[PDB]
Amino acid sequence: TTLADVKKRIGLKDEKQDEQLEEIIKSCESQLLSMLPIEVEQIPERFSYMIKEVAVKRYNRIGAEGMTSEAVDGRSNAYELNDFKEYEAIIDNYFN
Amino acid sequence: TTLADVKKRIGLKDEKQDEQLEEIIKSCESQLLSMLPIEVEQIPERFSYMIKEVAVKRYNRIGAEGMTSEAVDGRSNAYELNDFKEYEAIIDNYFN
Amino acid sequence: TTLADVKKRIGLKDEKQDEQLEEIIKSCESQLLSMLPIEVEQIPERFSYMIKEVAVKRYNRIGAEGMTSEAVDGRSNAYELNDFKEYEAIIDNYFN
Amino acid sequence: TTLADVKKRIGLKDEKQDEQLEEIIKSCESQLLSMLPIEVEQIPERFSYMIKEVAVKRYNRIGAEGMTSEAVDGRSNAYELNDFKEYEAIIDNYFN
Amino acid sequence: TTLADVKKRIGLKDEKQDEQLEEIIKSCESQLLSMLPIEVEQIPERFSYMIKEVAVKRYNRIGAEGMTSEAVDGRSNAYELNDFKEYEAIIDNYFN
Amino acid sequence: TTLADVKKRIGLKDEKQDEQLEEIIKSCESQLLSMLPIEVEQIPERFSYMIKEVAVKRYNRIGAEGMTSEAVDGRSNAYELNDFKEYEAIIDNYFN
Amino acid sequence: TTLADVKKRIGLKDEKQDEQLEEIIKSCESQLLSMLPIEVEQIPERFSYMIKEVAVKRYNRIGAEGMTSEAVDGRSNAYELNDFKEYEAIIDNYFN
Amino acid sequence: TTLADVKKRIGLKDEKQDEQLEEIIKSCESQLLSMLPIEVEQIPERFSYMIKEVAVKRYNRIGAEGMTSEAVDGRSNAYELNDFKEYEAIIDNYFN
Amino acid sequence: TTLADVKKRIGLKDEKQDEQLEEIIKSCESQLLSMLPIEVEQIPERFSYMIKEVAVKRYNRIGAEGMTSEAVDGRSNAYELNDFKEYEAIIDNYFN
Amino acid sequence: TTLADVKKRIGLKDEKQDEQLEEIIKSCESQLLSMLPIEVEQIPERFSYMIKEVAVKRYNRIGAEGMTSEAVDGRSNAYELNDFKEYEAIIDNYFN
Amino acid sequence: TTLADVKKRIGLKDEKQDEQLEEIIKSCESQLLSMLPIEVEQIPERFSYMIKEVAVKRYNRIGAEGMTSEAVDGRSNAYELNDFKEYEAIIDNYFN
Amino acid sequence: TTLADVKKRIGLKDEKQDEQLEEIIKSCESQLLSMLPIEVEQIPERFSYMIKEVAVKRYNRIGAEGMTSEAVDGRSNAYELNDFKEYEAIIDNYFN
Amino acid sequence: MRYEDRVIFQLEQVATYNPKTSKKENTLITYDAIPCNINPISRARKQLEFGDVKNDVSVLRIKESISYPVSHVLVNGIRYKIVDTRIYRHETSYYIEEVN
Amino acid sequence: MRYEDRVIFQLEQVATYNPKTSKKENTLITYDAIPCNINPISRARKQLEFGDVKNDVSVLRIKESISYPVSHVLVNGIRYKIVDTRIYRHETSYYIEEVN
Amino acid sequence: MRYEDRVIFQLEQVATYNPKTSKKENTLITYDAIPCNINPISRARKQLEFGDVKNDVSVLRIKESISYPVSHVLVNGIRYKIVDTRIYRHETSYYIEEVN
Amino acid sequence: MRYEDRVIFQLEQVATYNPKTSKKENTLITYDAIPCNINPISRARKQLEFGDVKNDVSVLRIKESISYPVSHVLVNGIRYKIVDTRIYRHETSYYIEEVN
Amino acid sequence: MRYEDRVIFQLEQVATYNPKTSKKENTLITYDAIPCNINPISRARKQLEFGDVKNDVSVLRIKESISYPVSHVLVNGIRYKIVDTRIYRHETSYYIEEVN
Amino acid sequence: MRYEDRVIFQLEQVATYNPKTSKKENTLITYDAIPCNINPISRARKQLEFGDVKNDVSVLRIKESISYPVSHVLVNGIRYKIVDTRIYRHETSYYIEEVN
Amino acid sequence: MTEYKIKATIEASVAKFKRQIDSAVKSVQRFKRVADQT
Amino acid sequence: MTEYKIKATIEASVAKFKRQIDSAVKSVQRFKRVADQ
Amino acid sequence: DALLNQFHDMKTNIDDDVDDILQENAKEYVVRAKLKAREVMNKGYWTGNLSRNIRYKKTGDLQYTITSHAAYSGFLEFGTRYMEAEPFMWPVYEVIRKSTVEELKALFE
Repeated sequence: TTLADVKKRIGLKDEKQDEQLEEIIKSCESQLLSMLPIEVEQIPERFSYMIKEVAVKRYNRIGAEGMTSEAVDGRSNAYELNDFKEYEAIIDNYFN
Repeated sequence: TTLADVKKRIGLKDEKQDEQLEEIIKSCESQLLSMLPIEVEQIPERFSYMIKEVAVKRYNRIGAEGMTSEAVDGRSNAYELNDFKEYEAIIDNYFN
Repeated sequence: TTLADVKKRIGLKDEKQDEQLEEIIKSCESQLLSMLPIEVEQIPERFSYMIKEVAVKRYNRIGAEGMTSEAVDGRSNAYELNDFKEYEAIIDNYFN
Repeated sequence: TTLADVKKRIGLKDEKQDEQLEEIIKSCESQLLSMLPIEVEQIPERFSYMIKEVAVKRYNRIGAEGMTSEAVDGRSNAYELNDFKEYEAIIDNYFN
Repeated sequence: TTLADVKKRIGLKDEKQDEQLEEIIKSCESQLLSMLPIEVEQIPERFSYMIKEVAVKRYNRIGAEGMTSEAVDGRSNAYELNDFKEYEAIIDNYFN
Repeated sequence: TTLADVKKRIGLKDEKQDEQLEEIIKSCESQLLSMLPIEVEQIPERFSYMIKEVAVKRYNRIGAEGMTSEAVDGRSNAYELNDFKEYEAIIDNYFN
Repeated sequence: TTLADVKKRIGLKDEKQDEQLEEIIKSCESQLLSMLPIEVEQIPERFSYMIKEVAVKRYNRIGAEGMTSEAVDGRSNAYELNDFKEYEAIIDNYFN
Repeated sequence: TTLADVKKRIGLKDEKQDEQLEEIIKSCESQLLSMLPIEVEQIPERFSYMIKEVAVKRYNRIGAEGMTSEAVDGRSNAYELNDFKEYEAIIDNYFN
Repeated sequence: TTLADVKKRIGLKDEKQDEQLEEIIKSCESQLLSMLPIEVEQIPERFSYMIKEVAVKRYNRIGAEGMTSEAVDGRSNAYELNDFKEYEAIIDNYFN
Repeated sequence: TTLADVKKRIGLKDEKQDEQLEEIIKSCESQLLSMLPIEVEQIPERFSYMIKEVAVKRYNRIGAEGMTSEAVDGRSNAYELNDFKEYEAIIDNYFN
Repeated sequence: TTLADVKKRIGLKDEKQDEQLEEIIKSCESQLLSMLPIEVEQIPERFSYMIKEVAVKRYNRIGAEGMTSEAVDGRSNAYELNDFKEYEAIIDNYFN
Repeated sequence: TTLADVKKRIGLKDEKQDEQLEEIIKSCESQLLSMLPIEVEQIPERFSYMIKEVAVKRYNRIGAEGMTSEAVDGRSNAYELNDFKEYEAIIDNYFN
Repeated sequence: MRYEDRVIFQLEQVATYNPKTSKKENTLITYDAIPCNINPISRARKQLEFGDVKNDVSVLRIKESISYPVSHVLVNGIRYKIVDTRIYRHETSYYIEEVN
Repeated sequence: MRYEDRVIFQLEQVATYNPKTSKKENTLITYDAIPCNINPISRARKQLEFGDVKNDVSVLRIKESISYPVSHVLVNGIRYKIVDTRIYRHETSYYIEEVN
Repeated sequence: MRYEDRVIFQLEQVATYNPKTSKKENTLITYDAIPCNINPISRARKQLEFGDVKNDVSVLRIKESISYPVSHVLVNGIRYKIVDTRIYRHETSYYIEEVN
Repeated sequence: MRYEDRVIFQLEQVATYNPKTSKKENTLITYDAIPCNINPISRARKQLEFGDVKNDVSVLRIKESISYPVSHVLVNGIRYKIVDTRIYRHETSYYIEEVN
Repeated sequence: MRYEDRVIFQLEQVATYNPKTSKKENTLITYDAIPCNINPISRARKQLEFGDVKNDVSVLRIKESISYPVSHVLVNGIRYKIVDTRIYRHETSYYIEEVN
Repeated sequence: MRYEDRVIFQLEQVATYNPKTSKKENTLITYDAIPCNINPISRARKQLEFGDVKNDVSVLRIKESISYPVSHVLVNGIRYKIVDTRIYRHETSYYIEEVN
Repeated sequence: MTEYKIKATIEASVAKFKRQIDSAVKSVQRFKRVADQT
Repeated sequence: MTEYKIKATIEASVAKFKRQIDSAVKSVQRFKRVADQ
Repeated sequence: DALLNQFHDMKTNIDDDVDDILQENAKEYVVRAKLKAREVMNKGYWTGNLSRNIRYKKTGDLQYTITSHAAYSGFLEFGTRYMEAEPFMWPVYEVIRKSTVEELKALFE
């Protein structure tokens, strides 16, 4: 995806986090392209939104990439077990 | 869908969040169109409401995309595991 | 349904929420008409009350459409897993 | 049923809520008539009490239709999963 | 049953709740007569005590007919899942 | 049984509650006589104690007949699910 | 058993509870004699201790004969599910 | 056993409780002798220790015979389900 | 074992608990010699350490021989379900 | 990977922790190279992102490697079972 | 093992507890030598570390041998069920 | 491994814990060499990182080698069930 | 809720002081008894300036609500002042304290 | 949240005291009613220097947020002063106390 | 409840002060002992104006209820003033404090 | 943590009082904005000697840590004094209170 | 309970003040040591009128009970005053505070 | 417990006041650094008579125990007074407060 | 199982205020005794 | 057993009040001297 | 002139004023915790036995201790190896601290 399309959803309006979001998006693209069959060279645009959605999930998770729960001075988060879990049922169902 | 019908349902009369809602709707449309049979180039109008419903779910989840629960100093949310789970069954039953 | 019949049950006596209830009712009608067999063009009046009942459930859930629980300053709610769950046993049993 | 017998059971001697109770009763009658065999055009008088019983259940649930629990300062409720669950078995056993 | 026999067990000594107890007893009789086989026209006196016992259970439950639990200013109640549950094993075992 | 032997066991030396205990005992006798084989017109004296035991259970349960649990200001009770559960097995084993 | 042998174990040294303990012991004897095979006319002395042990259990349970749990002004008790449970394994194993 | 060896193990050097301990020991002996094969008129000396061990268990349980848990204002006990459970297996394995 | 070898591990350096430890050790020896096959006349030295280890377990458990957990004025303990459990897997594996 | 890309993702702009991150990355590379088929001498570039992702997980886990949870004075972490669990499936599916 | 290597691992530089540690080590050696095949007169040097590891476990468990948990003034321990369980599998796999 | 490579990851910069870390590393090397097949004389360098990683796990766990939970004045730790469990699968999958 | 006990509501209607006679005689309106639910009776030591008294601080519950003004209740033969009233949808809950 | 109840917001706008007339007459701005959610009514005893009054300390909840300044609310026919306002992302929560 | 312990109830009946003799000699009515259940004995330091004393605050429980007026209990050889009595349906619970 | 909000840190540098001019003019150093996470805005009634003010007690969170001295923060257009700062391994947490 | 530690009980027996010699010399009775269980040693700052002292507030537990009067304990080389003693059926529990 | 941080213990040895020179110069004994575990650093506002200071209240943990007397610790470059020390079987735990 | 109960405690100290009040009292009694000779 | 605590310690700054009343005493005594001497 | 009476009364009575405010806040702590438990413990297994077992006692002079007596309650307050935390006494600590301090201030303002 563009960075701007992720940037819009999470409501950001400045440059101060671009270097993280760039690496997050680049990681999501690498992972999704790892899940497709070996012959697939590119994520088909049919799935491009996944790269955005997980990029937002990871943006929220930042500073908690391994953690199931996170409490910091009364702020408490609990995290979904697997970012791509919903999409495995789409990817597999599409190629098979 | 239009934006204006999601806007009407969530009762949001200003324009301060159209940039986010347009991305959310674009995402929900893309995902639903991913769940259809591979041949199907267009979302059946029979299902046009699902885009709106999930968009509202996602609007509520803003800031908790990857988080199963979220709490701070008197305010707590806990979220269901999969936005489309109710509709995976309907889409299946319609095509089978 | 009419809007007025939902309006009566939830005890409303003014116009200030009509634009939400209209979209809620319109969504419930679309969903129920998605659950019936493909040849069915209209919700049969035998089932019309379902559209009302779920329209009330969703009216309560407003602002919590994806959430299993919602706590706000000592008010707290927990929500049923699926609005149409009771009626699946009637709809299926009726057509089959 | 009459309204007056639901009214008598719940001990409600004024008229401030007849607009709601008449809709509740109309709803319970429609649902029970939906649970009967397809041929059966009329609710058997053997079952006429179910309408009253569920109407009282629903009277209590006013403001908690979709909610498995509600809590507020000093007061909280928890609700059973399905108003007609006790009677699905009786209706079955009577027709089979 | 007579009303007086229920009245005696719950220890009441005045008239101020007769119109509720009458409808409760009338509902219990209708339900039990729904559970017997279709050819049975009357509850046999062998079972008459059931109508009393459930009439007391429901008297306690008054104002909670659908609720698993009820907490009101430090007074907390939790209710049996089904009023006739014990007696299903007697009724069925008697006719079959 | 006599009343006086239940009275002796529960240590209740006054007469303030004989109206309730006589109904409780009459109820327990009717239920036990319902659990016997259909032919058996009389409670075997081998079982005459069960009437007393369950009556004491029920005496304790006064005000909690329909309730699995009761709580207030540091008093609390939790009730077993079925008064005759212990004895259903003995009555069975005796007749089989 | 004698009353005195129960009296000794629970450490009582006065007459003020004899009329309860007498009825408790008489109930335990009737119960145990209900558990033995139909041809058995008396509890064999081999088992006489059971009547004592259960009589002590019941003495502690007094005022809680139906209750799983009992809290009174900071004093809290939770009760075993069946007085004779251990001894069923002995009785059955002895006759069979 | 002697009393004096249970006395020594529990470290109880006065005589204030011999009346209770003698009943407890007489009870444990009777129960163990009930668990042996029907022919066996005497407790094998191989098992003579079990009488002592269970007697100490029961000494600790004084006042909680029928109670799985017992608590007051910061003193709390919870008890194992069956004194002889450990030894049922040993007695079995020895005779089989 | 010697008493001294148990005494050393639990760190005791005086005589004030010998009469308890002697009886504990004597009980552990009797039990372990109960677990071996009938032909075995003595605990083989290969297993002698077990008598020590359990003698320490029981020294800790003193005053709680039947109890799953124990709280006394802010000090809490919870106890393993069976002292010899680990060693059953060694004893059986050795003889069979 | 480079160090600099893990550095960029975790937003760590100083150099105070390069000594730790270089060891973490060297560890993740070695483990991933251990999970490949025995013949495979080089990590496929398709998987080069996993090293980075797990390195960030491990960076967050510094001081909690052996621990399922960590807490002090309202700072709390809970950690997932296995850093590579998400990727064991992908590596398998790629080679099978 | 030597004592001195257990001593080094647990960082214990004085001599105040050698009397306990020598008994602990003697116990661990005896137990491991009990877990070996019956023929095996000597602990294989491949396993010599287990003696040390379990000894440190036991050193930490001093005063909690039989206890699953131990707490006072907010100091709390909870202990694993079996010291050797990790190594029972290795000893098995080595001899089989 | 070298000690220095473990030292670097846990961020240590002085000599004050070398005698513990040396023994920890020596224990991990012995255990891992116990998990490999009997014919294997040395840990293959392919696995050398495991010795480092587990040496860190144990470093954190120091003073809690047998404990599942550990609270000390508001500092609360809870530990993984088995240090090697992740690597068990790699080791087995590599040799078989 | 079991609504077994019967409560009598009262309104003590405050009169305006009469300086010609140095009286301000109130008047009690008293209503028909209502079915209610009430906590078990306490009889706590309360320690006033003149000494000990047996106080009772309690809560009382009624189904739906009453049309009419109230200020005191009489139940179990004890008279209480209402000190809070809490108005749920289908239920009314009154905090009450004995007078004296 | 069920947003059933209707609340009227108000701003009581503080005037400058006028020493020529000894008056500081405030003025009330009052807004169109908004759908809100509110706790059940309490009527606690509050004990002022001049005596008892029926107070009500409560919380009121509205979806999203309002553009305009406020200071008091009128709801259920009771007028409250806002004493806290807490601003979540999609929801606003007002702690309110009755005046008098 | 195990009702093992035996309690003796008492009523200390307050006499009217006699100014001719400067005496107000009370009289004790004392009742037959009742089976009860009681908390373990405490012996807390209580710190009065004249110094330390061994105080005992405790709770005592009896099945059903007693017909007759009471004010003190004697049990375990300690005499207590009753400071609260709590009246459940089938059970009575007395909060008691040692005198001295 | 979602670190969405932007905070501006400040140091108000305390000057020495100048008795020749009756001034002790401080100076503000102000830093570039940092991504942070912050609690929802409160506007509690705080009741000072001169009257009511809208106070805000809050917590703010940033990843890793900042090299430089700070004393106040400006965020959401509210200026706060830092009253505690709590230094975790990979995160810093500041307790902040509005000034005024 | 592990009853590892050994406690020495004491009774400090209070003598009557002798005005001819201005002395009230108490005498200590001291008993044989008993196996007990005791909390870990604290050494809290206690802040008396003359300054800081290292105080220790603790609990000590013994199986069954002792026949004889006591007032102080000596254990771990610290002397404590008994400030509460609680008497369970099979166990006695003493709350103790260091003197000084 | 991860014992990563290094603590330096100190004893500040109190000298006797010298009235001929008006000095009571203490002396510090200072020990070799020990591996310890410590809470994250706080820097709370503490509000002394002369004004605000950055205080730090904390807990520090060490394995087994130390032979020698101590009174203060220096760690993370902050000096603390020990205000409680808690002596478990295999572990010692010190409550510490920054000075100033 | 294990008895993992939780506590919260509220407690107060008055003894310093007690002594400060005694100090003020005796200072005013000093004024009383000099006013009596005046 | 985790324990949360709230402590309240109560103060009065009587060192000002003492100085005030002592200043009053010392001021009154001047009158007594002026009267008698 | 009679000011000694005011100081004497302060010395005599303020002990009970502090004890009363402590008792009132202790009761309120239990009430609020009993509500907060059901406010968050709604994953659906509720018997409420926890809320039946929140209590308090006057454990010392001017000292009240609240206690959750249900054995598993720590696992709910702090979470576990398998559960997220659902803290219920901590949120009440944040309330009753403020009420206690401001009411003790109001005793002396």
